[PDB]
Amino acid sequence: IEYATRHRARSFIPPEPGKPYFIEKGLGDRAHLFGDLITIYAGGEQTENTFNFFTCEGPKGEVIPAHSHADTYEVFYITQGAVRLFVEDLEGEQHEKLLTPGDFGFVPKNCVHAYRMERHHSQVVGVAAGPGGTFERFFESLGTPAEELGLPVRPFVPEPEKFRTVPEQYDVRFRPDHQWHTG
Amino acid sequence: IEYATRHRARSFIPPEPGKPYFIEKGLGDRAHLFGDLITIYAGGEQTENTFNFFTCEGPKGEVIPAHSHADTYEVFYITQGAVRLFVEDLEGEQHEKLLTPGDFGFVPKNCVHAYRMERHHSQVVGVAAGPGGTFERFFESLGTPAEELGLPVRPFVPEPEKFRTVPEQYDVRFRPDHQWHTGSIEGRKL
Ligand code: NI
Ligand code: NI
Repeated sequence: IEYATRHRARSFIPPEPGKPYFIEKGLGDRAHLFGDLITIYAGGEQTENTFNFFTCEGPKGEVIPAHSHADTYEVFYITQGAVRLFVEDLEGEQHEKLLTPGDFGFVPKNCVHAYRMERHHSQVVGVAAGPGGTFERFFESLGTPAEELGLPVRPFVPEPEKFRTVPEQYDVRFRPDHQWHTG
Repeated sequence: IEYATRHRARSFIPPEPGKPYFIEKGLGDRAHLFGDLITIYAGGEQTENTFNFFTCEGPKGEVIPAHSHADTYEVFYITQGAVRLFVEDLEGEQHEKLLTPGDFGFVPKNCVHAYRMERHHSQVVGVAAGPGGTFERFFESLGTPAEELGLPVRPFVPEPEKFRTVPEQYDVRFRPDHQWHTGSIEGRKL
């Protein structure tokens, strides 16, 4: 039922590829990054580095700021609350949409994107992968792994040195000068 | 807003790779296979044939019979109702689990699997992919694409012809003569 893996002393994901498994609600590998809880149910180890499966949940007003991925495609499927997704296409045209549970957003590689959770404890199902493989361990590497359940009581704010080195390692480029005009 | 694609007259999936998009609840490309409605939000064309994203929903008691995928890994993430997932590992050990919303099941390649919807209008989020590519257009191939919304009124029955033509073009081998020994399903128990 419980396993030890390269990522956690205690996990419900098995260390060996090829093994079927089940995980109850909430019990994937957990990470905190600012106010968000990220929960990983499958990683690249489970899929020969083809895809992953994770949830992100957070408090009202939590922002994932503008960033892009050079070799990763990313799915946003809302399961709780309401999440406003901002996207810029390759040509520079911007759009925003308030996604409610069961709605879907797709962000192709090199498209700048950001989102804001607009309800308390909103939750997004994410899959993010591409030719480059998968990068779900980005969140615990920039932020921190967590054993506790539920939202971080205090936001985990990464040290500037982490921002300097970690994001490029996981195909994340933040775009701090980006401006949204989607109104 | 809408688009004409390789798969549908009217789709909310852009035909051109590299384009961001949004789709509201229910309005992905739809397919019927027996009693179930499959709704595709992203396919291989969107991800350089890396992964896909779809939902499967259906009536109480609906069963997807035993099958396996030789190169495809499959995710079950329950969003509505309750779904019992049966899996046989590579050793032959079988397990079953009732998955409720928020719960997760994973089926590695070459593992025989089946599931049963145990509430009306249960719903699964699925990803089905692997080193060989992505699996999603299987449902409308064995079954039929659909324009209406909601569960099929009557089960769409594939012609038996399709059941050993269509399977191979996709990565699915049916196991009609598979026996479950886990209980909670017909079969001889442990
Ligand atoms: Ni992103
Ligand atoms: Ni399957």
